[PDB]
Amino acid sequence: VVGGTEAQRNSWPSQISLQYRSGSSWAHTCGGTLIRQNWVMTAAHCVDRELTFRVVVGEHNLNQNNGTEQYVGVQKIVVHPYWNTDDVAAGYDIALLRLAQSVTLNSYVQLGVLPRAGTILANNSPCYITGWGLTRTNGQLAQTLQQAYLPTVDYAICSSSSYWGSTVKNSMVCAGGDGVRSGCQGDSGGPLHCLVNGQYAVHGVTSFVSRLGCNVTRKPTVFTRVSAYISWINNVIASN
Ligand code: NA
Repeated sequence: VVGGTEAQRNSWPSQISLQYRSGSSWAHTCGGTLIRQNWVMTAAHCVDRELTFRVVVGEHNLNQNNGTEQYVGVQKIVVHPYWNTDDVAAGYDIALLRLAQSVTLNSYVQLGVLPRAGTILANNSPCYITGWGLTRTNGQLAQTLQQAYLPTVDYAICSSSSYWGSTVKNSMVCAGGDGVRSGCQGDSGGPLHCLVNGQYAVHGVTSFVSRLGCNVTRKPTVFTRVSAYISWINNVIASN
């Protein structure tokens, strides 16, 4: 997250860190959202590589013991069947991870609530992106979980020529684009939390930013629109 602030450690208890085994250690690669005690929602592109993955819930500082973490292996990966790694702009950038164990819920570990199917945010709706991704274009991962306020940019604007044009689809949500605050590498897969009727819900799964940089004016961060995938999510969970 470029232009973020440190999150309070109990603000975003559905946020997870998706990590891969790297030699004798683990490395953060993506975010995700805990949606059941044994299921995480992330981006498909985050699990393209043939790596050994784990999820960390209750994480705040990637580099220090928080005293709240639970570490769990990923047992099964279900990528959306229409995902094409050659074509992030086509959409379908969503995957579900079944965890090897069910995590225990507490103030640091909670299920993300998802929007009702079909919900579309009004332009300029209030949302926060969260994650441990790069804090500058071509920078380094955050240590501590970051948040940035990224109001939505509706489809009509986002898909206009000076924004993303044809690359953004109605199955996506755009947010930000002010040139200061954005998602960045390492935030992919994590949530966009939007305040609706008094309650934050996870409306987006971070999918992509510009190839020209993270915080680029009129290139808002692009998210998979969770409300387009409710039936898919429920079908996967019911059949696994
Ligand atoms: Na930690």
